[PDB]
Amino acid sequence: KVLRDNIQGITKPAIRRLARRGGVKRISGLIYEETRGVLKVFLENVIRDAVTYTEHAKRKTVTAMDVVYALKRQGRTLYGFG
Amino acid sequence: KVLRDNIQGITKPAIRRLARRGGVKRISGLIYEETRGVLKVFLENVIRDAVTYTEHAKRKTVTAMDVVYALKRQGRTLYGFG
Amino acid sequence: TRKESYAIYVYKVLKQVHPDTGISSKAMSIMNSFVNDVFERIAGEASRLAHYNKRSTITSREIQTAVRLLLPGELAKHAVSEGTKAVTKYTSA
Amino acid sequence: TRKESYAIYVYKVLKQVHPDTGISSKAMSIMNSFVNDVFERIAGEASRLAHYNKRSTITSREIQTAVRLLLPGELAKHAVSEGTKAVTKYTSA
Amino acid sequence: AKAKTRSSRAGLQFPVGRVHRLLRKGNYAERVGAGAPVYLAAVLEYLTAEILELAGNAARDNKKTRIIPRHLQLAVRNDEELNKLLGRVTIAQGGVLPNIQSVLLPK
Amino acid sequence: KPHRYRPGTVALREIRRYQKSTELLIRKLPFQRLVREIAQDFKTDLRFQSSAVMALQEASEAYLVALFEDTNLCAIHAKRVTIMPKDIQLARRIRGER
Amino acid sequence: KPHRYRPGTVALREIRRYQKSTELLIRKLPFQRLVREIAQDFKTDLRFQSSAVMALQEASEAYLVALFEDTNLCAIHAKRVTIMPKDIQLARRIRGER
DNA sequence: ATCGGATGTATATATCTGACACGTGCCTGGAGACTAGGGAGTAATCCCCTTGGCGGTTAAAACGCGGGGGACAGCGCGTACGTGCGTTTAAGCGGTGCTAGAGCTGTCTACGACCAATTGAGCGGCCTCGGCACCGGGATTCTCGA
DNA sequence: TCGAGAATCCCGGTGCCGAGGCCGCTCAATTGGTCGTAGACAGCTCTAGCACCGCTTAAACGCACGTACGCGCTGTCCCCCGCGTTTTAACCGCCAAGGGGATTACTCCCTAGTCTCCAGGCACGTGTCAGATATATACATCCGAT
Repeated sequence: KVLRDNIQGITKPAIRRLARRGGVKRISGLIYEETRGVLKVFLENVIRDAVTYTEHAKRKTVTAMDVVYALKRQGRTLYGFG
Repeated sequence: KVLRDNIQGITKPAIRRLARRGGVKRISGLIYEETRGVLKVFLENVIRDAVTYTEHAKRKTVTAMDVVYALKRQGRTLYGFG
Repeated sequence: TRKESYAIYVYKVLKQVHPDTGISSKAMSIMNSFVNDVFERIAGEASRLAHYNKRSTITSREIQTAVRLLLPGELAKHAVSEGTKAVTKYTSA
Repeated sequence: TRKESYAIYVYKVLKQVHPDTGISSKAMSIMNSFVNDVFERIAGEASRLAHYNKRSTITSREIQTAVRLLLPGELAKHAVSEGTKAVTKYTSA
Repeated sequence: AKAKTRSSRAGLQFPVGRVHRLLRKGNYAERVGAGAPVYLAAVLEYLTAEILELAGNAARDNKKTRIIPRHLQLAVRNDEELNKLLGRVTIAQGGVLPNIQSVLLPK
Repeated sequence: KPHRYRPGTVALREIRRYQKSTELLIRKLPFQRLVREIAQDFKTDLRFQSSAVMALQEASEAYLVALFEDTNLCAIHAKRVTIMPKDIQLARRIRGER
Repeated sequence: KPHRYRPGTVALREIRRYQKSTELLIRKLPFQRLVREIAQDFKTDLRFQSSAVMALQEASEAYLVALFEDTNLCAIHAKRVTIMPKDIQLARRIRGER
């Protein structure tokens, strides 16, 4: 089960929904994929670092506390998950 | 010996020198004092926090390691002072 | 497996401030995580300072200093007062 | 007062990489401060992960994992390989 | 052998004994100040009081008995001091406070 | 005669209700599939908590709306209501993301 | 006839030599007086290390040239060579300094 | 600038409920009591960095002074983007079922902890001298009017 | 656009002190036992994840299309760059006082560590209403004709 191309699984309607939440009126097309890239790049770090935790955790499943400590180490800490 | 108004002791030539170092060509006047303010505000924190260290240090003179740990706590760490 | 928390304490102080207002478990665990984070903040900061003082003991003065480092202005002030109150109330034990 | 540093080992590894080079004592102090920074970084991260693992023993696996968490890409890879080779050498006797 | 917890001795809620054990197991200092747990827990009590109070303010502002994390986000975004305290912090189910820029409105 | 609201107006109300709403704006399964796809890059066949992935998506979307927000702000400084990729790039640049 | 270089050109060379140079660009004593003035606000009659204040001024000027740098960048995105205060303000805004 | 119509949104209502407030029995961390050491606190001493001032210099700052250069305002157009309506589509509920792997307990053991005895790697301190910083001068190259 | 001129690059020479090398002089590193214990590991659960599959549908993609902001261009103003001059105070060098910083030596208050006991906390059941949801309704607001 080898996955691929779920990045475009991000719908442009979803992107513009997030933008409207951010309070944006007019948007260009060139953004979305660009956006996506950033998205990827962003998560590009955390999961790895997260599984890095799981790396040292010696476990096969990945937990929330992983990304908790990541965002912490990434200076983007989050609440509500222990 | 009560001090005052050394903020304007920052010369506009000094400000534009720093700007040229930052690679800036054309500048407006409205910046400098504004700049100064920011400057103040910026240092506004560290010294206090620094002397806060000195606060717990129970000492009358203020040391570099104070601002070292401040910039560290301010996430702007610096090297070359122990 | 016993998992400690502070939902009891957060609910206590909720009632102490708002006996009427309720609470959600999601926001409850949010509160818990948050207080854990800020407690680790103050712990690391005070330990760092004491290490700078090279003092193997961690006392309340460290706590006051480091929370002053932590809190934006007046909060800390307010904060330290009650803290002092606390230790006074506890030193007067 | 006996103060400890690393500038001697700085000069050593310099000659190991550049025998015909001098340094400003200023730069040496800067580099030593950098040494201290990376050391405290890696140590804190290792202690924190061990706390997550509830471990009271910080070992080389923790070291490697925390470096990987900190260093990027080939920096981390080379550092991991180097630490591995060195601990292998030390364990060989 | 009369018993009285240090929290009652401070007339507060946060468990001084529990937090003391926690900091002990936290490996920050060899010895500890016995009143430091009291002090810190009092600080926690205070700050928690303020944040939950603002949360409840938003909640009954929305006729909501049980507080929702959205109330929490709004509270932490309204107060300058607390927002500064938790600027780079994120909140689950937080959302964004109401904010429309000037030029966004049509003329 | 058919009526059509002026441009932005509908999107304006969308902005208003989205600042009103708080829940996610991303479909769960696509995000999850993307996460697992990213995961197999570093190691294959790794499991996850639904809570974990919910945290991932929430924190992401938070970072994303923050990026959209300050890029909106920059575009204000760009005196445009349309967004430009360079705005996002330079925003990351100021965000130290370059 | 007197010669005058075109605008910016001299300032351009100044930029070039300043990126060439590395030393401070602030007079020591004024900065020190400012620091002590700020200090007496929180507590009066406090002493300092020359090393300490040298660190203060260096770190400041570093933050300052960084601010000037990315504000220059923003002004590029503002398509102007002149700087505007709003550029600095919004830069701090993106720098989370608001 | 107004009115009319469309539409979208705030409200009351009803009920459903499942989180949720509430109460339990049982567990162990917290309290209570006792012992030691030794980190911390105090004090006298030294040093010595700092903070203060004084005089001469000029590079630097203040200030002025055109003036070309661009900030900016406006103005045409057009392409790209909101929108509302089509279309089709995976998203979500939900419920099933297996187990891989977390997640727990019970060993037992290697492994630092720790202390004690030993000391040479390292660090403060002392020459020393050579890249390096400064300077002056000559040659090179950018730039602004042809 | 080929020169004039100007800022610069480079070259040789001067003098210097930091970079460095070496020297006394430890205490902190090593070595070696010794011990209680962190966890390594085995070996159990069970459950949460993982995938399956169906059913409904809100949602997503694309279309057409108006349209309106982005963009590109022009002319203006003013204004900040560049240079010239005049003023000054940073700097720099030196001196001096003391006040704090650091040090060491005592001294002992407080905390770590131990042991006892139990009571507040925690997992776990248990009714139960805050509010989720849906519906019809009444109010607000845009958009186009007037």
